[PDB]
Amino acid sequence: PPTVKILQSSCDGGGHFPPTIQLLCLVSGYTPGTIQITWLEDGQVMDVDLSTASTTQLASTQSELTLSQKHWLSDRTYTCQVTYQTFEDSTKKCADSNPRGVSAYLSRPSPFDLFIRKSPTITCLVVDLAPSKGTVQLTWSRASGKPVNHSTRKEEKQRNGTLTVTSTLPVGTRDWIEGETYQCRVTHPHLPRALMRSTTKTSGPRAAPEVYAFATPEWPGSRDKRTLACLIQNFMPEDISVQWLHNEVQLPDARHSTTQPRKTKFFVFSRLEVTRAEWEQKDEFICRAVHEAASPSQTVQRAVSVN
Amino acid sequence: PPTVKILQSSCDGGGHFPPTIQLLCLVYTPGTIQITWLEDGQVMDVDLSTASTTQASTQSELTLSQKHWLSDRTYTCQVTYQGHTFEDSTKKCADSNPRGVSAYLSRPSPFDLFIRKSPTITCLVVDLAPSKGTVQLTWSRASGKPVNHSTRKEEKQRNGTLTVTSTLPVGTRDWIEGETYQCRVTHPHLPRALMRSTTKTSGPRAAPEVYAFATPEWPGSRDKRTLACLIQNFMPEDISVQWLHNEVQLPDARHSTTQPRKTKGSGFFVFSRLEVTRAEWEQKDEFICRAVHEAASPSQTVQRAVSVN
Amino acid sequence: VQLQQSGAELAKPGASVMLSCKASGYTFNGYWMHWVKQRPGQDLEWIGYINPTTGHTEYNQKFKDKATLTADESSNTAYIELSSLTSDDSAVYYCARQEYRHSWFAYWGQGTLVTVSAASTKGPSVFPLAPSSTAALGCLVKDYFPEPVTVSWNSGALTSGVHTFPAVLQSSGLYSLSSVVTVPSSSTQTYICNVNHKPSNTKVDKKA
Amino acid sequence: VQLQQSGAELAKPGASVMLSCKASGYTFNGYWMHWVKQRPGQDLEWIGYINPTTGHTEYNQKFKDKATLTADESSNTAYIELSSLTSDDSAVYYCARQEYRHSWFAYWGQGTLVTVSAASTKGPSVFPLAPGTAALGCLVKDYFPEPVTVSWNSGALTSGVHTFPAVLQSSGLYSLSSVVTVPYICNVNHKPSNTKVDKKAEPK
Amino acid sequence: DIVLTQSPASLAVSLGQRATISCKASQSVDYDGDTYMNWYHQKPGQPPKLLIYAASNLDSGIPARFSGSGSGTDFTLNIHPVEEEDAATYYCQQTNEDPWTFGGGTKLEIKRTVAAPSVFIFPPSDEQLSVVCLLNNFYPREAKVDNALQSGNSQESVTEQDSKDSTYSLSSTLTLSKKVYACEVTHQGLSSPVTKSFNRG
Amino acid sequence: DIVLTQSPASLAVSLGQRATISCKASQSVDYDGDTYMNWYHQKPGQPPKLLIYAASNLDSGIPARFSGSGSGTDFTLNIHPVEEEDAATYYCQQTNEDPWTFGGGTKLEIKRTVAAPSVFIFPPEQLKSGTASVVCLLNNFYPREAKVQWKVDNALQNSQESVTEQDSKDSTYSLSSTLTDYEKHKVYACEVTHQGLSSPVTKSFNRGEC
Ligand SMILES: *[C@@H]1O[C@H](CO)[C@@H](O[C@@H]2O[C@H](CO)[C@@H](O[C@@H]3O[C@H](CO[C@H]4O[C@H](CO)[C@@H](O)[C@H](O[C@H]5O[C@H](CO)[C@@H](O)[C@H](O)[C@@H]5O)[C@@H]4O)[C@@H](O)[C@H](O[C@H]4O[C@H](CO)[C@@H](O)[C@H](O)[C@@H]4O[C@H]4O[C@H](CO)[C@@H](O)[C@H](O)[C@@H]4O)[C@@H]3O)[C@H](O)[C@H]2NC(C)=O)[C@H](O)[C@H]1NC(C)=O
Ligand SMILES: *[C@@H]1O[C@H](CO)[C@@H](O[C@@H]2O[C@H](CO)[C@@H](O[C@@H]3O[C@H](CO[C@H]4O[C@H](CO)[C@@H](O)[C@H](O)[C@@H]4O)[C@@H](O)[C@H](O[C@H]4O[C@H](CO)[C@@H](O)[C@H](O)[C@@H]4O[C@H]4O[C@H](CO)[C@@H](O)[C@H](O)[C@@H]4O)[C@@H]3O)[C@H](O)[C@H]2NC(C)=O)[C@H](O)[C@H]1NC(C)=O
Repeated sequence: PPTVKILQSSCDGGGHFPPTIQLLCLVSGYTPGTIQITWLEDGQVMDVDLSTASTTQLASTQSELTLSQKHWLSDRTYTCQVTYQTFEDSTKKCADSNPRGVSAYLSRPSPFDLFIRKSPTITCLVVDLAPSKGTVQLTWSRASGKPVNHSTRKEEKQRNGTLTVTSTLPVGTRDWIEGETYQCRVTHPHLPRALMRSTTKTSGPRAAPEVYAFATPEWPGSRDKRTLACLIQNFMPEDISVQWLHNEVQLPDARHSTTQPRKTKFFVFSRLEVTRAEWEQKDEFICRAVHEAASPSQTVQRAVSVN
Repeated sequence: PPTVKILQSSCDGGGHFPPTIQLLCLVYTPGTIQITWLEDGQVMDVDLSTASTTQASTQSELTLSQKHWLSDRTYTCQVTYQGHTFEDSTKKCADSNPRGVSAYLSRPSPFDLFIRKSPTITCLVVDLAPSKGTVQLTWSRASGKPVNHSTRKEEKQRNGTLTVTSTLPVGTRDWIEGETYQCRVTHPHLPRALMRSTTKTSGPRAAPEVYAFATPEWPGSRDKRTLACLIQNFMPEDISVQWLHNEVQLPDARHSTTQPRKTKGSGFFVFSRLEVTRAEWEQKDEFICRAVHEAASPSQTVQRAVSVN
Repeated sequence: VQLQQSGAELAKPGASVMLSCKASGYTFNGYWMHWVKQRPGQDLEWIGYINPTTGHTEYNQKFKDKATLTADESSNTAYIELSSLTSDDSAVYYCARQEYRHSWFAYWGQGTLVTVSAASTKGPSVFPLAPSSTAALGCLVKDYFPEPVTVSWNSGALTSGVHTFPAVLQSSGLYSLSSVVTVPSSSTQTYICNVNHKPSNTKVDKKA
Repeated sequence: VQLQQSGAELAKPGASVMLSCKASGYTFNGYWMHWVKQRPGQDLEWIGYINPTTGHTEYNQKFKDKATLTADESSNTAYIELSSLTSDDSAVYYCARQEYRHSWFAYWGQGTLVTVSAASTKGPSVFPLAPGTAALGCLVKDYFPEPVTVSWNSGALTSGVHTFPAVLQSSGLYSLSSVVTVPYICNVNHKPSNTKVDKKAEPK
Repeated sequence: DIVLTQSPASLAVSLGQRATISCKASQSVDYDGDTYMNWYHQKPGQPPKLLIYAASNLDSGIPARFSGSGSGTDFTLNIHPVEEEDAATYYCQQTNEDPWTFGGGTKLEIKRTVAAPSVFIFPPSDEQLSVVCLLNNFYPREAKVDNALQSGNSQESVTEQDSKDSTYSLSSTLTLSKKVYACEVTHQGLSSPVTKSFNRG
Repeated sequence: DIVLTQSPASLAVSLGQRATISCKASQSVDYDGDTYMNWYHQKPGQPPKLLIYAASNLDSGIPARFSGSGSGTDFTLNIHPVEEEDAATYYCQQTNEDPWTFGGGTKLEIKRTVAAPSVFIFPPEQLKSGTASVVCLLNNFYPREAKVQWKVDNALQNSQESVTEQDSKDSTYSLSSTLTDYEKHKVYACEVTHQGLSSPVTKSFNRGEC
């Protein structure tokens, strides 16, 4: 009865990995006889050109598998197969004790793109990804299996030396409203276990939003510009799109600063600042809200003036 | 001239560790030789190792508990051969993308330093494992003077993480004088200590502005009304907001306030929301939205009142 | 990653009992281990947890005076000491374990059934059942206290088609349990049931 | 851990060249390769970056028509091609790499000296300098394009050696000289001309 | 003290049909935008095992027939298609804030084609000197167990719904402290009641 | 595009004092509690080297004299005390918003004691090339300011000069001068006047003398 044990190369005094990792398989304490040594990478055979064996006689035998750093750190599984007249010992890259892990988010279409523009889209997002693990795929599938249109895929280098993959999926206008659930599948070879996330239209009550617009009084030294504020509260659920309109046209997101929905004892605050020439042209600004429970056409707004 | 290299125990097929970790040190011209193990410099009990020599071939196997091997301790195989010493070291293989520690030290709230005149600082540590609950953080003052006694408490979070928070009281005169306080965190799992320092904000200081509003009567809320308050154009970001009704202060859990964020030009801004009741305004139709700030004048307090009708 | 608890236990009213829960293996990051009480056929009630690394504890408002959690880090073991034992304390007690960065439970224990009464610890009575003619033979466990009793067929050799009935309380305040197993009509071999009563430390076996 | 760039270049106005950058070791988490342009005596300019693992590219708006990055992770080699070259495009090109969880260049390249000129390569002429401590030197004049390097005995004489920056002669060629103080052999190497000339320092 | 109230408390679904269980809460089980709602099921004699965590996430090694949806105050668990091994009691749990609390439980019954019991009478053992009438693998649980029709001299015991046969079993103990013994059985699947009789020897 | 500006453009610090350089940007390179400003420095011919990152952190293997500070738009680097090998060009860098950009650069000269140049002269064997050249060398002198004049028949007249960088060990500069009709004149000389010389020194030679 042979005994199989595997040793490996020790890391550097500062924990660094050497250029080559060496898996030493020790098979000792077996009755002398015919014996075969084969190495297996993730179940399949590795060729013997990367191994050397030494036999002495009880009876003990050693074989040294020579791998590269890209191999051993590829999160694969290696097994020392000893065929003695089948005994085997396995080893993989020592996993992290406190791994950061991957996080992924899948949001829902904006009510503006779902009702006004009538071109709703959902988006799948993966953040905090290394340079490698940068081809991590994001494939789409539905709960019913019905066909999905083509999906976009973009990557953006962040400030903290990370990478964020984004995938946007358009959905049918009528199909998303009835109650389909869409899935995002995230997989990369370094990533061992597949990550799965899904989304659907919110299943709760529906309450229309309350819109209130106000203007800040003339503060000392602030005559060339004025601050406008809009308060929207008590709407269900948290899906909402807040916009500002001047001269019967919409303004970009950069002009205003809008908060995230927090639960009411939901409410949001937005802050748009105008210039002196802004209210001179048209002294009226529309704080438009797009919500599913609003009427007549999923839109409720109120105006505000400087004077 | 001897040659020395170390081999460790391989991990499980699922990347897991064995209960123990064994390190074999392999050692030339025959003569006098002896092997010694060192744990981060300190010598270990020779009873922990089992030596073997074949004429030559000499080796020694040291078995470690997974607790200390994963504690990132460095182990040295010290071999003295017929004269001088020769040393090889080894530590646990570094993780690819570790999480590390996360620590935060906060400045005293202006309501405590200016209105109550008893400021307090805090050393906050976020997101760590349960076994790192014994992580003792130690306070220290840069001036060398001894620190007062602090408070420690651990908290079990939603996401299955732990949070050890340590609040430190400070002397009013000492803080404004431009002192720097440091929080020192220690744990056996971390071979090095983590430190972070905080001090008073020095720079341009601007006065905050308050605008209060009362929402009109909405048809579906006969007995309730919402009150809003906007604070803006103040430097720096340290501030504290309170609501007042009938000459008493409402609790912080009564109003939903946001965190400061910078304006498109000069200053920051904060929104605040307050839901009062019909009986609240019938007793006294007056609600004050006060704020404490460094550059707030005159007594670091500024407020305005609002009525619902 | 397995949790094993103490066996069955019996206690007198007003006494105290301590139940153990040991975790197999060494987990580096740490873990909270809770305890869950399940009254006979009623809701699952949450008691509290403890972090053995530091000993910090949080109890429920109901069990704050009835339960006391203790733990030792070196042996991966936790304890729950129940004081002022009453008939309301006659229930099943599980030790569940929450892992690091989990908003749920990951591993459960087998459970420690506690019977709080003044009756005496009594060994069971095993009487076979005679097969007269798909053949059927059974075993009868009579007059034992407290519950439960561990029954095994052929020392674990035959497990398919076996029915171990729940215990029923006899008129004299004693328990009665029955177990049967169906075999082909030829039946050729032997069928033996092994009974074990953990509280009284008695083990018997009878043949069909 | 270090990086290796390509050799010096000589290009005609309006053509295109290819520059490389070789990274040592292996990093399983990956890296980003950047390119930084610098004229001798000017501020550093950021051309752009490219992720070799995926090939994604982002360019400085001022370089989108002139530079296009390429990389091959199979050999840890990074490339860059410059189109429509002018006299203002001639400079030295560093390759720096940004590591994972980093916001700073951790390893820099040796630098590739690129000169945009219509003239062809011209080889140097090495002459010695014949003269308590005395001195001995060697003069390498009239060469093009930059640069040409010199050494003393391939490490035989290291201390006391002073080689001045190249001086552009009025004829259009460069000129430089190296000296050494002793109380020796000059190793002049000019890669663009594929000429290696040795010169000994002895009176004559 | 968030309380969970799941409905219904007991239901029966045909094999291959769709099972639906609701779990209502007194407070939002959501925090930080995330839902802290879990789903377990409890086999007889065993502790519960996690089926779905965070409402809409399945645990490692759970079949694809289980799907959970909802947030806030109303939650739902769906099983499609139902198999014979799902016979257990389902409990919903919230981890939003201490103390963690479970629902009242929902016992799911697997409906199938009706089956008749195999009746057998066992005379008492001579070692005591206790009649046993066994009904094995029948469905449903509705069953009625010296030619003297009696009452009060026997006890009953029933097993759980089997995890692979989805059938019940019953045990009856007719006691006789120290000549003709028999057992009558009537069932819905049987056409007429049958009797197993044995000798006084 | 963010624009960074350093000050000053050059400075001279002696051994024992602290050097200080500041760098201001067009935007706050802060973001979500992090600061993205770095400090490089390069010596002649070599690639740059990182000294301080994240505005206040030191790199691996950097002496404790180099330290940084600042936040938002003002950042400051100190060298205390300065050593002899610190003469280089120092840059600030922002890594918050694309495109990445650098500061102008600040050259560092090492203030040391006065040193007079050792004068040597070298005549043109190489005369067979068709044209002659005379080179006069000034090795290891401080400061950089020095004058060299050519005397043809004891008269001044086509010359180009080069100056090496300030050495890291000797902390001194060196100067070369190439003086390119040769046989039609008799005596050549190299006139060098320097602040380290009490009297102007001149080395001379006659053609083909020996
Ligand atoms: C290194 O730097 C990079 C910088 O790129 C960091 O990467 C960021 O990481 C954070 C968190 O790790 C990511 O935030 C997540 O974003 C999700 C998507 O939101 C996006 O869309 C909204 C529109 O709906 C945009 O408005 C956002 O951007 C702008 O808005 C924010 C304010 O919110 C501003 O501050 C920004 O400056 C932008 O101007 C986003 O681009 C988001 O869904 C997700 O939120 C979940 O978690 C929070 C709690 O943190 C919950 O409150 C929330 O409800 C979400 O939780 C669930 O519930 C919702 C219900 O609607 C579901 O829909 C969700 O899917 C989820 O299941 C989170 O906030 C950020 O996107 C990412 N940046 C990029 C560019 O990808 C790295 O973290 C950093 N590394 C380290 C170590 O710090
Ligand atoms: C599992 O879930 C838990 C909670 O359930 C979660 O813990 C939380 O982690 C976050 C992030 O680590 C913590 O947020 C930090 O909180 C500190 C303390 O804020 C206090 O004070 C403010 C205002 O006075 C209060 O509103 C607040 O409630 C606290 O009482 C903040 O200071 C941190 O802000 C820093 O980052 C911001 C954005 O990046 C900056 O805008 C801000 O200025 C801070 O910047 C840093 O640098 C400054 C530079 O000078 C420095 O001066 C600052 O002091 C600061 O250090 C940050 O928002 C939160 O407190 C944790 N909550 C608990 C209960 O522990 C875990 O993270 C989560 N785990 C996982 C894996 O997700």
